[PDB]
Amino acid sequence: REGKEEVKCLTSDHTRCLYYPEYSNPEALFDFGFLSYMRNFPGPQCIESTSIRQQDYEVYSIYQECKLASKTYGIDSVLFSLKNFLNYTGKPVNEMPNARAFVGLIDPKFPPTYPNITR
Amino acid sequence: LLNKTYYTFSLWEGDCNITRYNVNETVPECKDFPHDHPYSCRYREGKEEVKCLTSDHTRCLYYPEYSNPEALFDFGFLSYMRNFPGPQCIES
Amino acid sequence: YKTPQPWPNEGLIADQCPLPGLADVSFYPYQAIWDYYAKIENIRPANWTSSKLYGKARMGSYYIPKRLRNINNTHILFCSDVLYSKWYNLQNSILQNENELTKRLSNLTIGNKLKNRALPYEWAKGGLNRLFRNISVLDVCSRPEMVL
Ligand SMILES: *[C@@H]1O[C@H](CO)[C@@H](O[C@@H]2O[C@H](CO)[C@@H](O[C@@H]3O[C@H](CO[C@H]4O[C@H](CO)[C@@H](O)[C@H](O)[C@@H]4O)[C@@H](O)[C@H](O[C@H]4O[C@H](CO)[C@@H](O)[C@H](O)[C@@H]4O)[C@@H]3O)[C@H](O)[C@H]2NC(C)=O)[C@H](O)[C@H]1NC(C)=O
Ligand SMILES: *[C@@H]1O[C@H](CO)[C@@H](O[C@@H]2O[C@H](CO)[C@@H](O)[C@H](O)[C@H]2NC(C)=O)[C@H](O)[C@H]1NC(C)=O
Ligand SMILES: *[C@@H]1O[C@H](CO)[C@@H](O)[C@H](O)[C@H]1NC(C)=O
Ligand SMILES: *[C@@H]1O[C@H](CO)[C@@H](O)[C@H](O)[C@H]1NC(C)=O
Ligand SMILES: *[C@@H]1O[C@H](CO)[C@@H](O)[C@H](O)[C@H]1NC(C)=O
Ligand SMILES: *[C@@H]1O[C@H](CO)[C@@H](O)[C@H](O)[C@H]1NC(C)=O
Repeated sequence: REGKEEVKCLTSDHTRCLYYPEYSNPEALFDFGFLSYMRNFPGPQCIESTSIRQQDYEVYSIYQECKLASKTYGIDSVLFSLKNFLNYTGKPVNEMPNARAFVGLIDPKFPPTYPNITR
Repeated sequence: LLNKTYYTFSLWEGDCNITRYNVNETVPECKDFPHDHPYSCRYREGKEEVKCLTSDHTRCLYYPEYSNPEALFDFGFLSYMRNFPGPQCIES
Repeated sequence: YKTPQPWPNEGLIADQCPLPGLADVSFYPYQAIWDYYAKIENIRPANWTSSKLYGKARMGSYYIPKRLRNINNTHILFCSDVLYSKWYNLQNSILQNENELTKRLSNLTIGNKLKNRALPYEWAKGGLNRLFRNISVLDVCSRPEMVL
């Protein structure tokens, strides 16, 4: 803890001015948290628990949906409809990197309507 | 081979009439209390010296005229970006 | 979800992720959470405050954009492999993993919905981590979306 938020600018040019932050910025010790987690050395530890959500969840699998739905409406129509459903948010999800492939929707209909596309 | 004009950007002591104690007067930016990177507003040390007390003259000790702060090898590059205030000497 | 419940806070206070060093190049391997990090600037324009742009989150912490927290969102999807349990060893051949996943996704599923037997017990009662695994605390610096 070090003083209040400060802005100091004694120069005539106001484009560039000095800023003193409220808290310290020890960028030199950038490995504090990772080494602190392994309990290599003793030190302060602060843990607080906060609740955000309640009740149970439900999860559906699209692979089983493909297998089951392809039996009674063919394969082209089901694949096309599920691709359209998977590209709801305006960006494809499969193209997204695996480590960051998370996105939500606003009231979609599942399963979608399968068109009777003739071959 | 192509400059028609020569400029110098150095932090060595004795340039631009800058000493190790006049910095407060030289730079308005560090006029405020330093309370900041260690390189912010931060030498000359004796004459050239050769000291060799050992009998073998093949290897002998050398004391340079100026300091050699090889530990801080990123001073100039960080100084150019104006990350922190400090001495600046330019001559044309 | 059973009912909408988005992220209430404006700034994530997590220090398990190593911060970028003094050097321009990162000595440590890249961490994803740096995409939501507020950079400290030694030179600032006139009347610059975090309340104007960066909200109430204190500088040096992580700020969460507005699109990642919506009252009106109701469904989440993810086509990822990172949630799989201990029985999805990567060193094993792709054929073995495919066969095992195909075998597992038939016993566990009824219709098209997953039985509670597979989901983690934290998500719903009666879980046993048959298909998915738990979420660790170190799994926050490379997958911020999942934890958020
Ligand atoms: C080979 O040739 C090239 C081309 O000439 C050289 O590159 C030039 O190098 C010089 C030396 O650094 C540069 O000149 C510097 O410009 C700085 C910026 O000045 C701007 O500041 C105001 C306010 O922001 C702007 O509005 C305006 O556009 C100015 O251009 C100056 O800050 C430098 O010092 C000046 O200020 C100090 C006080 O802080 C005074 O003491 C100095 O005397 C000086 O007035 C400096 O002048 C220049 O920009 C470079 N480019 C060009 C195109 O000229 C190479 O360096 C050279 N190679 C060598 C010498 O090895
Ligand atoms: C995943 O989390 C669950 C609970 O969230 C863990 O189940 C607990 O396991 C310990 C011992 O391993 C028991 O003492 C608890 O009673 C269990 N909690 C229950 C039954 O609700 C489970 O061990 C975790 N698995 C891993 C691999 O971390
Ligand atoms: C995904 O949807 C977007 C709508 O924003 C569209 O522009 C794009 O072409 C679609 N991609 C497909 C259908 O592969
Ligand atoms: C210091 O200033 C004087 C006059 O102001 C000048 O003659 C002299 O060259 C300067 N010293 C240096 C190292 O530039
Ligand atoms: C969220 O949904 C509500 C529903 O009425 C809507 O008014 C609002 O504009 C939506 N916000 C966004 C960002 O889509
Ligand atoms: C499913 O797995 C359980 C144990 O996990 C096993 O007892 C059972 O025979 C398997 N098959 C069915 C159809 O339940």
